[PDB]
Amino acid sequence: PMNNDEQLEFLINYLLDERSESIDIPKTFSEKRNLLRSLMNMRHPSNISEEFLRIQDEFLSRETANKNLTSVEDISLSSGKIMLWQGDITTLSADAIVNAANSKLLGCFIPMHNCIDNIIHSASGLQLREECNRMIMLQGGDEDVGKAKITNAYNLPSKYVVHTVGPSIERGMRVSSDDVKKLERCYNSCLELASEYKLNSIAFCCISTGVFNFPQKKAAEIAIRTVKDFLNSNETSLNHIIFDVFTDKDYDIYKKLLFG
Ligand SMILES: [Zn+2]
Repeated sequence: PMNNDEQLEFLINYLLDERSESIDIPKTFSEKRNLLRSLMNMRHPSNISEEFLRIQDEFLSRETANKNLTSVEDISLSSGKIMLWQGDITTLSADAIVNAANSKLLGCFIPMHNCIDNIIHSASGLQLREECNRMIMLQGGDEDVGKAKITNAYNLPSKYVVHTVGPSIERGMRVSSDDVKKLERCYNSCLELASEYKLNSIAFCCISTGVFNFPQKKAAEIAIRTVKDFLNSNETSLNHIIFDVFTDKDYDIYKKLLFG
């Protein structure tokens, strides 16, 4: 019964066999780990060995348990039902985390790319892309901006992942009212679906910032307002909405707006 390094070798070797190739297995653990992520990032969704899945799960679950995990009650920075936390969303045991997805909803196919979509899929497992693929098959095509779908979170410490597609801003364009309205719809759709599943806590990433080029201050102002308007006007199971920010800049913006 394999150790941690044998599990990692096994997973890498299986994915390389599937491609009919062979690179030289890197030296350092962290090199091989990055090879695994790349291989996972690129795998188009399809039937896969259950032996692989079992080993993937032991491997990724153990990785999850060796991170420093955060529970919702550990977050000290809060205003009523709203919380603000700077940290890695794959280490937060909210009922649901929000994935800022794209319209194909299969995650990120670019190896090592450090968008949240990539990071979430990398830590969750290949099953997340598969579950997403099925919801695409069933609806008969691509996901529109401003909606929300819920999946299992697999080897993350959260129970569910909620996938939403935000608007993108053309380079050098000002944000328009259409753009704002779409981003409000992302937040609301997430909040409504979480309410319908009776979740207690949900964590948002900064939807549409980064790759989709939405300006960070305006995005925050919209995220905060939409969440607040939703809480002020619905009876909801939700008691904790967490704004999970990764950058120092996002932290400073949300902090000033919520507490400053
Ligand atoms: Zn990406």
